[PDB]
Amino acid sequence: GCVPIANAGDFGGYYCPCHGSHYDASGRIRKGPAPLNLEVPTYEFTSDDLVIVG
Amino acid sequence: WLEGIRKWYYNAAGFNKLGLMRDDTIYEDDDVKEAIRRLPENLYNDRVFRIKRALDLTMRQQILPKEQWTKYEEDKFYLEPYLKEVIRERKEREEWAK
Amino acid sequence: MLSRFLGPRYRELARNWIPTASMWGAVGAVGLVWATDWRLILDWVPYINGKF
Amino acid sequence: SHTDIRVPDFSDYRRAEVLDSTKSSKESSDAR
Amino acid sequence: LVDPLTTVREQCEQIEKCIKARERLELCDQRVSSRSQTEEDCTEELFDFLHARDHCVAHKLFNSL
Amino acid sequence: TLTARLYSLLFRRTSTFALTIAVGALFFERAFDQGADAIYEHINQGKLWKHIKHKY
Amino acid sequence: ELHAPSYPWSHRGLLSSLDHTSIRRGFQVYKQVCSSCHSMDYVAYRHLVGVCYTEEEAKALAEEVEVQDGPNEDGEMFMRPGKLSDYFPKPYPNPEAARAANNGALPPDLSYIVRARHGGEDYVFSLLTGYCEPPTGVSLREGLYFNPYFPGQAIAMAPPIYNEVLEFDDGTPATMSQVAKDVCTFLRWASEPEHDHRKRMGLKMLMMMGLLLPLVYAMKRHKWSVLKSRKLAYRPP
Amino acid sequence: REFGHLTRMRHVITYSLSPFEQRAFPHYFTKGIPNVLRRTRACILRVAPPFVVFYLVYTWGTQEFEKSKRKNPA
Amino acid sequence: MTNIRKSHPLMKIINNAFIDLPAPSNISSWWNFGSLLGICLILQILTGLFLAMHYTSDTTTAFSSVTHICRDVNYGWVIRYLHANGASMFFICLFIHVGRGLYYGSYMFLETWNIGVVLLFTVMATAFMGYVLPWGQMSFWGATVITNLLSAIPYIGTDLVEWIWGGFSVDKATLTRFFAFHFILPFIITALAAVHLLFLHETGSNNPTGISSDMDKIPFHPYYTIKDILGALFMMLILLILVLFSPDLLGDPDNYTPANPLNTPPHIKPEWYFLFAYAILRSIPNKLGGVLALVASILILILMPMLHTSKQRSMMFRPLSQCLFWMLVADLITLTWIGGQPVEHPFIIIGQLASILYFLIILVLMPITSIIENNLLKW
Amino acid sequence: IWGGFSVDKATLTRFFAFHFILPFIITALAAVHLLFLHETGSNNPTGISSDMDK
Amino acid sequence: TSDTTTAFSSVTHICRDVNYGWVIRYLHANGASMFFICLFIHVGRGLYYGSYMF
Ligand code: HEM
Ligand code: HEM
Ligand code: HEM
Repeated sequence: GCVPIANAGDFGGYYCPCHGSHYDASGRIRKGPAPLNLEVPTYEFTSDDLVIVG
Repeated sequence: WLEGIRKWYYNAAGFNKLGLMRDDTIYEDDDVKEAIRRLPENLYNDRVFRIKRALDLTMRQQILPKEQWTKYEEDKFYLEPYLKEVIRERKEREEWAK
Repeated sequence: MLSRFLGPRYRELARNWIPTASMWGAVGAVGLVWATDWRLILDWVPYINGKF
Repeated sequence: SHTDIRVPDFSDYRRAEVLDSTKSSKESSDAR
Repeated sequence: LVDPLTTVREQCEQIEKCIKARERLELCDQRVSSRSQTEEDCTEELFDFLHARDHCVAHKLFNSL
Repeated sequence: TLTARLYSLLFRRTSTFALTIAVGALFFERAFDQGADAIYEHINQGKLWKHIKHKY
Repeated sequence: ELHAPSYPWSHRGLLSSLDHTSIRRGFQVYKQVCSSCHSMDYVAYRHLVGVCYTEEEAKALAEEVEVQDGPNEDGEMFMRPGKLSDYFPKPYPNPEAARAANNGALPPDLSYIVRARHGGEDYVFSLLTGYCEPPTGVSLREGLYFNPYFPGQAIAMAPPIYNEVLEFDDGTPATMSQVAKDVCTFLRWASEPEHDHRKRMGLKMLMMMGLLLPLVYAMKRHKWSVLKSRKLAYRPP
Repeated sequence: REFGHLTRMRHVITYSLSPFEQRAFPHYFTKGIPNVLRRTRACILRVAPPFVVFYLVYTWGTQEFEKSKRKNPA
Repeated sequence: MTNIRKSHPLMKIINNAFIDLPAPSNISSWWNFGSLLGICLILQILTGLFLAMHYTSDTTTAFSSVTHICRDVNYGWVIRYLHANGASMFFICLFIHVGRGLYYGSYMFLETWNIGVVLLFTVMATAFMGYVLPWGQMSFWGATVITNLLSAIPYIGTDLVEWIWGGFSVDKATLTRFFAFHFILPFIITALAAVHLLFLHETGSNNPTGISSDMDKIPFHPYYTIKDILGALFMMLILLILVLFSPDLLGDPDNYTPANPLNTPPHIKPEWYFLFAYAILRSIPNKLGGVLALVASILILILMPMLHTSKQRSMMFRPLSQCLFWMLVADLITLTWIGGQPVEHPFIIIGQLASILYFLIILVLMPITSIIENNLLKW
Repeated sequence: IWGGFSVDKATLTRFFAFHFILPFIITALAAVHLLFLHETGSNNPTGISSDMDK
Repeated sequence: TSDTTTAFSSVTHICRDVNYGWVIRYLHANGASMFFICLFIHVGRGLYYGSYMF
């Protein structure tokens, strides 16, 4: 729960302030053992309008 | 050499410390049961008392004195021929069943 | 369970019970298909596929 | 041959109240 | 007001485990500051020093509290 | 002996054996709790609420 | 990974109870330092009676707070003085306001904080007393503080305790380590409020086992002596 | 399977004492301690070596794992 | 006239099961753990039912209901931690009981051995579903990992995992149905234990010598009722030491944190009595191969009678197979330790060698070594 | 039995627990019931023993 | 769920949202009544034919 800086980012779009696991636009861990980046779930990617996601 | 390895394993198995013979310890399946049923009465009675005595010993968590331990050269394989015959009869019935 | 059951009489027993066994296997297959409404298979049955 | 049968000595296991063969064991029975 | 923990920490820092770890830490501090851009960090060295100091301090602190 | 007397008076009959056990259970609960509690409050003397309540 | 040392707590021993005066001073620390950002959802005022406060003292402590009370005849919610049956006040209406007030971090509930951490009150004591400067090569974002005992060694809580952070009613200097020890004792009670009873029951159980196990062993061996002294003879024809 | 019809047994005599005639812990130490030591020598080389191997493997794995979290100068 | 103990239809069954049952006169303390198991079962039914008098299986109240049980219910902390450490004692007794069966060849009782395998699986399912009920972090995420393991199953994995969940993830429906299954399952376990004893009494108990003991049977009642009572008192001592002196020894602090589906714990381990299997599954890189190994590590108990290649039943007179048995116990201990550890160097290669060794012992080394022992005895 | 001063939360949860467990006790009692019945077999509408016509 | 804030709601949820939940609910409710109908007829039979002599 070391909440990132949502929608900003020192590197990209977010960044892990508590840890070093900063985030890019693809919300990628920059440096840290967090087992993955921000989870990218099942969605209907065709457009930000037309995403069922779930 | 296997007098060595075999006598060593006989000592290390330690049923001789209970006064047991090797054939006293065979797992009793059906073939072994028939082998025991065919045993002559004196052999059957000796086997039953040896087994009862060893059960009593292990109930007290005890072993016999070393002078009473089954010596390896005197372990009599009293049940081998009876078992061999029972097994041969079973093999005969199965070779027929084919 | 290795070769006591390996013989001429046992191959005859196998052949005798193979049609019954295969019929029972078809029974199991049809029952499993019908119980689960397995469309994968059931989409092929002419009139039954109307349910889908 | 049944007269050849003797009970083994149980002295090692006996309570001290009954170690003597020459004594009534009733005189300790209640205590035991 | 003075805190027990300060004086206990100094006394326990006078421990040779602490004395060795402190200059290991100060050689890390002399490197990482000399090198202009690195990934180290002297957290491991400080962790050794603090492990030693805090073992001694946990032995002696509650007596004055 | 004492144990002969105890057996003759209280143990021989099962009803009297049981009555002795019941009375003994009552008195044992009382004495054992008293002793165990005193031990626990001596080990933890001054630390418990009871020891310090009388200041508040 | 900097693991906490083992401190010689008064309650560490097997039959050793908590010191209840430290529990009382630790409630004063929680209720004057921690509570502004931490909740204790599962501890109510009534729980402190017979432990570190009398019922009158605890009723006045509940009176010191205002708690929201349910709908009126008109259907409005109102504020009333607290009661013994009331649980400890929550500093934030929801987790999101808690995170908003604390730079994105939600400060945890402390009812189980000692139980929910590896190392327990040792960890909490070392965390509260362990704020140092960041080492060479370590840089933390603003609003983060280096603590070697916190996983990652970057904690969103500023050092809460310091010398004379509060005043103690019994007059103890409120040195930082004293305040930490008191609050850690209180947190141990808040996680496990059966600790003293559990250990008194353990003492009784150990005594009862030390009596019964020899006695049941004697019963087993009295019945078994028939088999264990038994003699066997073989008299074949 | 009930008592009275389990096996045929012959020529076996058993002698037993009342539990009220004998003790429940006779020679409990003077004989029990040598028996425990005998029963320990009898099995110790069959039981112990696997647990020695586990101790060594556990010790090595733990110290090695902790030797990987250490900074290697680089 | 009759003895109603022998003539009365109910008392006749009781008499033949625990009073006039002929039992071997030499069965050791290791034969106590049957009666411990049935006692543990009863204890789990007793405390759990009293927990179920206060517990609620809604995810908004489950963790709170348990805190209420331990904080405000009279002696509810006693009942709660008696239940948790009684689950741990159940598994200790089960492992010792199965180890005794392996060592002494008790698996040659086919029906009661196979029913025992069924019982092992059902106790495991009950304990697993019970541990989710407090709805702590470990409850939630252990349920998450263990249930999503079942997605490895070909063609029906996702459908069956979602059906078990009753939804897209582990959630409210899963917790409520896990409470229902956790309630019902121990009574099915009771029925299976009764069937188990019915199959055992067909032959009676095996003994440490592995030799049939019918010439030296003693009545169950005076001897093994008192011996089983002493064993039960010793078991109670250990259980109460756990409950009253280290309630949290065998548990995990993260289950004192309410379940957070957003945050996952740094370590997600089962309980200790699952770690040996969790190691084996984690040793295999393939998801489905890992699940198959985690299932085979307990299904392999069904193979022991077919793997028996010794002329003797028990291990009492076979030093080499005793060596292999203690290696097997050591390998299970190292699998438990590995399963309690992260998946990183060196625990990965250690877990792999241990997982290989477990199967290599049971399936290969033990049979070949029994054959070698057979020839050393010249049969 | 209430667990309190009236019928309330404690009563409801304990009633759920007792209601869950009791039918299994009923199952065991029905098994004992049938065990006792089979000692004689069934009665019949005439009330006369029917061993000659089983 | 046996909490007093959710029991009525949980039953409503069973009858409105659980797939075939109203079937199971009202099957249970009327199977209790069928159980008592059968029990009363069973005991009446016992009284009428003297089955209590067992
Ligand atoms: C629900 C849990 C279980 C209970 C209550 C239970 C109960 C019992 C009891 C009371 C006995 C007789 C006493 C004894 O010899 O220990 C027994 C024997 C046995 N049990 Fe279990 N058991 C359980 C689980 C298992 C398991 C998991 C296995 C192994 C797969 C198993 C296999 C056996 C065997 C083989 C015997 C006979 C042992 C022998 O006589 O040598 N049981 N069981
Ligand atoms: C086979 C026997 C049983 C086993 C092995 C078992 C196991 C467990 C375990 C491990 C837990 C989690 C304990 C914890 O919080 O750490 C648990 C919880 C629970 N069990 Fe069981 N259980 C059994 C029987 C029962 C029965 C029969 C009931 C109901 C009558 C029950 C009711 C509960 C309840 C209500 C909880 C939640 C309360 C709690 O977490 O302590 N259990 N069980
Ligand atoms: C749990 C509910 C019950 C079940 C499952 C049950 C089951 C049975 C069954 C299967 C039979 C044999 C078939 C028959 O004659 O009906 C039977 C017979 C009998 N039941 Fe019940 N029963 C129950 C309740 C009762 C009740 C409430 C009584 C009255 C006190 C009772 C007394 C009898 C009697 C006397 C017989 C023998 C009737 C005869 O043969 O004439 N049972 N029961």
